[PDB]
Amino acid sequence: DPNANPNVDPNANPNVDPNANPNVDPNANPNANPN
Amino acid sequence: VQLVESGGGVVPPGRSLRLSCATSGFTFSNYGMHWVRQAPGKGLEWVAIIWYDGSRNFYAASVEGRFTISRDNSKNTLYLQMNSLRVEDTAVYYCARAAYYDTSGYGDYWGQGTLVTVSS
Amino acid sequence: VQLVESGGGVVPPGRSLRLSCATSGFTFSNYGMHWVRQAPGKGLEWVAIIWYDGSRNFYAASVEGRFTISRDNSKNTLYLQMNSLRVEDTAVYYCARAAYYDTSGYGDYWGQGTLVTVSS
Amino acid sequence: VQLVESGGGVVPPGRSLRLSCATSGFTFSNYGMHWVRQAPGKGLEWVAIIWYDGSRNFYAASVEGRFTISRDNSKNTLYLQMNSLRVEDTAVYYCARAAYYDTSGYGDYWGQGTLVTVSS
Amino acid sequence: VQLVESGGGVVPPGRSLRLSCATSGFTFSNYGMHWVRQAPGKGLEWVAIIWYDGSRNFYAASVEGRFTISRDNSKNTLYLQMNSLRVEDTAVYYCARAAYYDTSGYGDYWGQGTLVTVSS
Amino acid sequence: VQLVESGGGVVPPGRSLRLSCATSGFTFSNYGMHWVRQAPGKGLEWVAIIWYDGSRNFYAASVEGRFTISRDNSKNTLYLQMNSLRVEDTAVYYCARAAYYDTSGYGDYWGQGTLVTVSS
Amino acid sequence: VQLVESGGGVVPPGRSLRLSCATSGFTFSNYGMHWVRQAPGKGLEWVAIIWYDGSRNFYAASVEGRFTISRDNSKNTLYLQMNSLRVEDTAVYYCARAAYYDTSGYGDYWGQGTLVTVSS
Amino acid sequence: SVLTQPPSVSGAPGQTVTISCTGGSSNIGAGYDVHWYQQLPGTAPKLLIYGNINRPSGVPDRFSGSKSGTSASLAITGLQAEDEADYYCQSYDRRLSGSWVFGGGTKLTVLG
Amino acid sequence: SVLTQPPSVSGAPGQTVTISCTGGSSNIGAGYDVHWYQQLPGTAPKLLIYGNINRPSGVPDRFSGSKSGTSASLAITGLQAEDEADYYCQSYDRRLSGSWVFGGGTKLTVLG
Amino acid sequence: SVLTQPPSVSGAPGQTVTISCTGGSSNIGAGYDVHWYQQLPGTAPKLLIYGNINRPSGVPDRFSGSKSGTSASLAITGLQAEDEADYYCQSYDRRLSGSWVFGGGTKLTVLG
Amino acid sequence: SVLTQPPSVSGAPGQTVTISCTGGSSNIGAGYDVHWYQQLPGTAPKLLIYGNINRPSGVPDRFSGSKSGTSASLAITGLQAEDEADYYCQSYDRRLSGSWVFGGGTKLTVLG
Amino acid sequence: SVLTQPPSVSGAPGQTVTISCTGGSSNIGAGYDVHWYQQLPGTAPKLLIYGNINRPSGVPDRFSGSKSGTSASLAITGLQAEDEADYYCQSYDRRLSGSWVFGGGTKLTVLG
Amino acid sequence: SVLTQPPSVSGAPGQTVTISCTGGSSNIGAGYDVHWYQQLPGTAPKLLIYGNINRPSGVPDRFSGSKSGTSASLAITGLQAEDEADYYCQSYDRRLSGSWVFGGGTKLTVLG
Amino acid sequence: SVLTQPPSVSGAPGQTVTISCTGGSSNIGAGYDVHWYQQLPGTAPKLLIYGNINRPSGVPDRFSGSKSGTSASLAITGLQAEDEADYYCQSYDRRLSGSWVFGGGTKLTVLG
Repeated sequence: DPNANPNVDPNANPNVDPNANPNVDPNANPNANPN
Repeated sequence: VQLVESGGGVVPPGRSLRLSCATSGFTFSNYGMHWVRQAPGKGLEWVAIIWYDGSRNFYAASVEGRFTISRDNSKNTLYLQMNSLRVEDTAVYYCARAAYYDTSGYGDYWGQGTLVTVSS
Repeated sequence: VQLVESGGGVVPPGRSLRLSCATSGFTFSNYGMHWVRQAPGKGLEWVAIIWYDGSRNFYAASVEGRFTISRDNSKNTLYLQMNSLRVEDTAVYYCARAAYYDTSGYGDYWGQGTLVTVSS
Repeated sequence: VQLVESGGGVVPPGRSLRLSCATSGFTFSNYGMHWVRQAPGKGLEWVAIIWYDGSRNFYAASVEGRFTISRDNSKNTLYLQMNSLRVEDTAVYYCARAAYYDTSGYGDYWGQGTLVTVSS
Repeated sequence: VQLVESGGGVVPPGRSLRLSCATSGFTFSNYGMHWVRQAPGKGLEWVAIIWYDGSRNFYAASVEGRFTISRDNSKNTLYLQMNSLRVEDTAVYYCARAAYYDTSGYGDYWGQGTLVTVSS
Repeated sequence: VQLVESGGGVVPPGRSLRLSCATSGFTFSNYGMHWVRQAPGKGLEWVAIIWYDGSRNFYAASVEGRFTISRDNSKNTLYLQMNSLRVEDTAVYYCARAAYYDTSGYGDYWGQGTLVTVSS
Repeated sequence: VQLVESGGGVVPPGRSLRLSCATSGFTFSNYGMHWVRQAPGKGLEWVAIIWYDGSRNFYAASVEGRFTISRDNSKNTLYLQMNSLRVEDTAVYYCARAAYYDTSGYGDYWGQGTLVTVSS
Repeated sequence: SVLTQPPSVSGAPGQTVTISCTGGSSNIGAGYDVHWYQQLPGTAPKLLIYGNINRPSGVPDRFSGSKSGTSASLAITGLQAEDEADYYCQSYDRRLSGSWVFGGGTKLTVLG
Repeated sequence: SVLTQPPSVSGAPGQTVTISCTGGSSNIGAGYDVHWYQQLPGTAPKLLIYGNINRPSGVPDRFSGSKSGTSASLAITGLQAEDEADYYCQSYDRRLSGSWVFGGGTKLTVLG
Repeated sequence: SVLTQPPSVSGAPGQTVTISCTGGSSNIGAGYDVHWYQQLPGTAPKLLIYGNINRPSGVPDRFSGSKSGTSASLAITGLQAEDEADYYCQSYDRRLSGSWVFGGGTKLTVLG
Repeated sequence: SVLTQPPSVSGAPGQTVTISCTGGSSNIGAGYDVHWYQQLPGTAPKLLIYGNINRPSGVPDRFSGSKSGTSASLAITGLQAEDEADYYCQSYDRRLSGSWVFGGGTKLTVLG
Repeated sequence: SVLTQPPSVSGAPGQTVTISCTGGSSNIGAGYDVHWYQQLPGTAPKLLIYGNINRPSGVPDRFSGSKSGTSASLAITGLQAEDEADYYCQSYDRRLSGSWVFGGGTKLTVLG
Repeated sequence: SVLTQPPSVSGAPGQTVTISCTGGSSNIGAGYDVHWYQQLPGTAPKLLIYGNINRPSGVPDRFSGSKSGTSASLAITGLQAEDEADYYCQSYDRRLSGSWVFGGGTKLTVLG
Repeated sequence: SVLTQPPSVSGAPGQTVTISCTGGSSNIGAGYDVHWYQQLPGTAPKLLIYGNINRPSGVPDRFSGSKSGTSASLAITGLQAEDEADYYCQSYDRRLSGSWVFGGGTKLTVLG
């Protein structure tokens, strides 16, 4: 969009989000981290 | 997946009461948990949620500030501590295992609940 | 939901003043907070917002760069740091808990306010 | 990298059987491990994963609550404890070394597997 | 800070060879160490790391299972034991002292290097 | 609590000098110790730390390998042995008692220091 | 298990006073001991600990350097030597037998206590 | 009561009955998946349908769901006497702070 | 002073009085929701109406609101002496950096 | 005093009362076990609860308790006249040099 | 079996054949990387392709693949008798509790 | 210098002055606690503030401070002639091998 | 080699020559800090740049660099005959098991 | 009764019967080695298993066992009539003053 309205917008809901998977996500590197 | 509840009974208004949901058959620490309640003769009302690691807690507006939800992962147990019980809090409380589908979540396994009555 | 303002007083111009609000009755870390103010004889003016985790900070253009908003979740406390106070900054400052409806938001709970006067 | 399974055999339903996978050629303690199974005529079914430090375990819904996964780093060995065997658990079980790419993971090295038959 | 490689030379493939670095000028026991190598005419390749207390070791994929890294804190000495040397292992081997910046690490002090040749 | 320092003076560059801090009023064997220095006209530079049981030592990069920190619990004394003194090492040296708060530490009690001058 | 305080009384400030507990009913040489005190009208304050073999001693910040804790296993007796008593040291002093649970400890057996008054 | 449900539905064994669940732009037409629960007179609610159309292996294919706009639905075919129960829909209302919202609940009476 | 409000409104006890709130394409006709707050003489503004028509359970159903185009309003029916207060509307102005904008406020006097 | 306790609690015989103990990230929420002591007016404190939930065989099951987050609590059921006593909590504070820290202490008055 | 594959494919030596997987918004169109495994009649699966296009050094440039939308694919060029095998997709379905999901599996027959 | 402090600050007796200490993501915004020391012209430094807000019992409530983001601050109220001193901040830089890092110090001059 | 460097760069003494290092989403665009090493014809690599912009006190202020997106670069100004050397970039690739990864190195030729 | 054991287990000759032993973080998951003893009705216990998996030369290979997490177990295969006996587990509880703790003990009944 050549004329998108730039910047960070106000007018959003600033109150965490009680609609998310509360379970452990079994999709992460299970290996030791060499860093 | 078995969910077992205990702790109901009757107390005068203003008193506190603690409920406990014991679990077995699954890894407790990998799941979040929910409490809902059903006043006699009424439908279902969501009460609270706790994340698998205790990092988040949410409460229904009607109980927020009076109820506390917590976990003891080492004993596979979910707790609900109700302070300042009111007459309106009379209900069968049930625990449930959190599940999530895509854009919204759901409970899959349910306990049998216990009855909490609030009356002099 | 109780919000308590503290920190008003009289400020020689050019000096700073730090305001804060203590909260109880809800989980502080789950909500965003707002500051608003009302100069004597004037209507309401929005001053600043801070997100539940500090990820965003927005300010009214009339105070941006002079005022800073911050939080300490472990103390259930909201802070407003006002530097280089001007006469025009005289107002009762209030805290409110952020809320949101659909296409726009609102505050639901309010405190009582505290007065900051900037004068020689 | 050599992965070797052991412990298959024929067990009546309701009884238990314990499998293990001996490893060599790599540092066992730096990697997570997986078990998968293949029913004798079907494709592959994921069964379980254990983290490199033993802190997390996840199970397929079809075996959760009946199977346990564990490791002994000092013996470079991965174990799978199967309780309450059902006829449906007949399969070749294989161990594999966990690997991870970007948004999802994979197994890179595989063992040969061992056969577990559950039957009267 | 001196890091001094020793133990290079030429061996038939299939033979073992042991390299080491003596260090001085810093507290050896407070830092992790790295080995890197450079085949003639080629760029640099990371080979292995050992943690300050010897608790963790990581190896390049091309050498894991053949090379062992170790250290003796009381002698201020870092060792690399190579088994089954292959022709492809011909390189100058270097010691480097581990350092870490923010999101990634680096070596700061380097030794002089020593040449290991594998040939029949 | 009282920390008393002695051992400064003036030496030619390249020379060694041993400083010490005698302590009283507290159990020396239960606390770690620090040395810091302040070149005339300059701010404070951390120099070294020794653990309560002597198991760990850390040094500022500017002095590691030249300075040694040590202690003798039976005489309640902290020592600093400086080798290869440079002109740049001219400073008032101070001992301090280690203290630790939460995510970082601090010194609480301080000696009065001694002056070390390194010059032709 | 009996712990019996002795040696209390009253002194002008600046003087010394020595307390002790005779013990019986348990193996004194296998347990660490604590002293605590309670000023009239006040709550409890921890004063000092001595390890079962005398290897470690720790003191409350407000008394370290003035008080000494010691023991003589051959007489089954615990001692507390107080020098430079201040008015502020007026309190009932008690012995307690060290016990330890998991992440923190506790006293299980307590004595009867004795009163030390410091006054001019 | 967030999601609107009729208080009662009925039909004879062998007939088809439906239970509706109507929301609005904040809860069903919002794109949030709708779930259904079944409660028998002396038990804890059972998951009947999840993900609008999917169901647990413990549910016979007599039950199915649907979603269109703000209207969600549960149909029961081959109605049996055994289906007498309270059926509830569930979604997430983006205007509320809670994880789940429930509908009023519909009691299904089988006309034996 | 983003949304326009009359400086004053009044009426006899029992009567209906209204407070308008007029904006433009940037803040009412903009699709944003209008909210109302009531301030008593020596305290903080309190939420009266939200979501154009909704209200906290602590509000008597004597108050209501509505909107159309760039217009919005608050009506009080059955006006009581205790309704004397400063009423403010609130919205979000698409052209401004702040989360909230307020109207100028209206002072309601009950002619008791 | 680093653990916070109310200075006083009370109730009639037959009542249930609780005594709180609140700390922070250095001494309760820190993973340190909380202990409780009972002091009667003319003697030394007696261990009442240890290990957050356990108790000496000399303590009747009228006294019990638990710990969560930064708040620990002693519950007394079947309050008797004999329960008048000072109750103290105890933990370890990682910011201090001492092995034990105590709360202020709470006096329990039984309203006979 | 959340990844659908044809049960069987075939062709003569020297020809080009393809094997493919079809997923959906939860597994392939979800941005999760697709992997492929090869199983010969009397052995364990061998990693053939990882990361949608990468492959172990033990795999000849005969095999290649892709990812587009919810589709994934394995192409085999220069088909040999030795390619008779079972090929499988693997990915991660965000709606399930398991780390890996597999497709049904496709058998490739070479018409020697 | 690791932490940035202004080289000088001043004011008349009775005034309030502040001394800043600015770090970054590795030292203050990193969650490390900030400490302050006071050095009088002919002696060793004295701990003034520890733990960002706490202070030794030997320090009057004239000195206080705070930490926010990467900026720490020492506030001195009721400035006296006797406060002329060098004030230093201290923290821990996770990028360096040393236990402590210091700012360059600020000299406070009281304009008698 | 997961980082790409040109094999050779050059320029006349006095000119500015830059050496690029291009990675991808797993290493540079992933936020891992980029480091540079200099190797002279018969010795070990020497740390030249660390932390993307910082350098050891033994490095002339002729060398500097930057990081942006997946790109990184070393700029050498005031090119001297003594700068003939091999320069290497180093980072960390989250897809690999090793702590460090290197580019192939760039040889800088000074056209004396 | 520190370690938990079933009071009774059984099986017919030739069958496999196992005896569990469960502790906690104080005595099995604590890293303490688990030992087993066999007691016949008219004598003293005999060491059966030591070091979790090892056994005396006086024990036939019919008895074996292992330890994992907080669980431990004795397996008897090829059950004989002679195996009717009491089996006990033993460990060390870090919270207690005694060197050894025992489980309740399990009686093995052979269904002859």
